[PDB]
Amino acid sequence: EITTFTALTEKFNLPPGNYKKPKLLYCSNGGHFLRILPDGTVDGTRDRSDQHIQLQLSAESVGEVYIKSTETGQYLAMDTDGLLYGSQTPNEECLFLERLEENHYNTYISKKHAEKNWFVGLKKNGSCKRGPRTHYGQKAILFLPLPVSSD
Amino acid sequence: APYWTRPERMDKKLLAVPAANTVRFRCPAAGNPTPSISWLKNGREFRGEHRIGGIKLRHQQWSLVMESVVPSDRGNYTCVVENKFGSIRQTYTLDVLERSPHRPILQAGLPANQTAVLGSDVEFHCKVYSDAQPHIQWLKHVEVNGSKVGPDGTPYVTVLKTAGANTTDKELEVLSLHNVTFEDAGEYTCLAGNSIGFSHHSAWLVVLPAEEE
Repeated sequence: EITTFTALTEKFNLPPGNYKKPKLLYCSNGGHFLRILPDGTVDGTRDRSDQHIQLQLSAESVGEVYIKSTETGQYLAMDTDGLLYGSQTPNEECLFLERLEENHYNTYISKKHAEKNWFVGLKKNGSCKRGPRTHYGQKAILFLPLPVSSD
Repeated sequence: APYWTRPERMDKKLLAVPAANTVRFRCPAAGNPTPSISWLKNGREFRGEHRIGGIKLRHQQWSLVMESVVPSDRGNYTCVVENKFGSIRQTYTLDVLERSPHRPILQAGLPANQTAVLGSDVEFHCKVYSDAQPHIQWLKHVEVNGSKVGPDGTPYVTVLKTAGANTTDKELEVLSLHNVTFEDAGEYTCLAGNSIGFSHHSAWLVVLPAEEE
């Protein structure tokens, strides 16, 4: 049975603090990497180089999390209309509820509008989806984290 | 001369997917005569069993169906349509993840019981793998007027300030006490919360004067 050093001498066999590092937020619908455009609008993209797909998440409480960019510092959010933008300040408008769906895909629900079930999906072409537009079940809302670079 | 009967549906090569879930890579073509379909992994002949679970591609449907995928499969897959009059080819980059739908997993022994002199300043650590966004907290097993355990059967504690910042290890989760009077001698807990239930460890600290034996 092969194996190596490191994990053989390790004291933990999982990447420590791996939730602190940033990642990309794929989207089961298209092939895009959620993007919070410098200006502030959000959308899709396949450009594995897009300097605005490197998201840095965090949770001030269980389940609730902030989605953020490693380039600017835009606290992605959803407006009363169902529009995903990118607040500059952390505010109730930018708190999402994260959940690992049986299809092992995560889904974000605009905590604030939770009651209405508005997700952070992405319309096929790769454009942001209007809150109300989302439906629990469409690939649009099924995001799947990804490492910054390939391997 | 071969051509993609379905071009429009062929700009999606990025296929990030969860483990053990069948994958189907295809790229329809045609021509005069029927062109061949060549495959390969990472960039070199993908055997019809080139890996565990083996494959089962329908060289007729211009597909490459793989089941129960594994991260070890993640590899830009390319199709090659070669014909006497032309040869076209497009590549799909596959990936495979293995989600950890659990609570935060915390390396053992951490935090670990330790000792210190009064006015000594200490730290306590915490490794935590945790796919799902964890929400790490540091408790202090305080004792409400009399007993350490309240009517909830669960211990009395208090969330702790945070004592400093990130600094040290961007991979660990330290809690830094400072003047540590013979008052921080209680028990400290690292409570790693998570969308999927809570996980947690604990440890003790003991502080003494300045001589000994």
